[PDB]
Amino acid sequence: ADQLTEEQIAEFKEAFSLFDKDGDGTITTKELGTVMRSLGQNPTEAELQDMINEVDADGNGTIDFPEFLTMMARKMKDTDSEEEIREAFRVFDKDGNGYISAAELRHVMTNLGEKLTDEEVDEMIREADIDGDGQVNYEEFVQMMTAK
Amino acid sequence: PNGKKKRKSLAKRIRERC
Ligand SMILES: *[C@@H]1CC(=O)N(CCC(=O)OC/C=C(\C)CC/C=C(\C)CCCC(C)C)C1=O
Ligand SMILES: [Ca+2]
Ligand SMILES: [Ca+2]
Ligand SMILES: [Ca+2]
Ligand SMILES: [Ca+2]
Repeated sequence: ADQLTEEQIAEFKEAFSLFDKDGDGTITTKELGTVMRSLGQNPTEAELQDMINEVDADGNGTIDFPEFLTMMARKMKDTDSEEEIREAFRVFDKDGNGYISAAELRHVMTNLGEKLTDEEVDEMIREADIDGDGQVNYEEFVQMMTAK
Repeated sequence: PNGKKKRKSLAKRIRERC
């Protein structure tokens, strides 16, 4: 994971310095939870464990630089917020019926600046429309972009 | 992905990412 550029390398160091408060050179869930609690997040020990065992390739219970760097640079997981995706759902749902149709996503894509025709939007709905109603609900809209 | 006359993006809204 060390094959990054010096700049990016410096960033995670500063972060590693946060996660290694005892100064042993490794991260545990206790140090992790401390950082989380400091910047404004509070996952439980099990959730802490989850990400710990993800990056911990030695399976030794502590996160080393390369493992941390994997979590930090690669993020380890493929998703992002996920739970706020249902908040963003209402944003795409401009008509406000609890479903997102092509026309709705069409407005939203235009809001990004990158234009597309209605057909490209319909294409997206065709693939994400699991119940085949011509609209996408939470899970359809979610898995349209960020899968579970 | 290669797209000339099709959407170059779509997912960039909710997974805009950091
Ligand atoms: C904003 C967006 C981004 O990616 N970065 C760079 C990385 C960074 O330092 O962001 C702040 C880090 C946070 C909030 C923690 C993110 C990691 C987790 C929630 C997983 C924790 C697992 C560990 C520590 C093993 C920005 O600056
Ligand atoms: Ca430590
Ligand atoms: Ca380790
Ligand atoms: Ca709607
Ligand atoms: Ca549907």
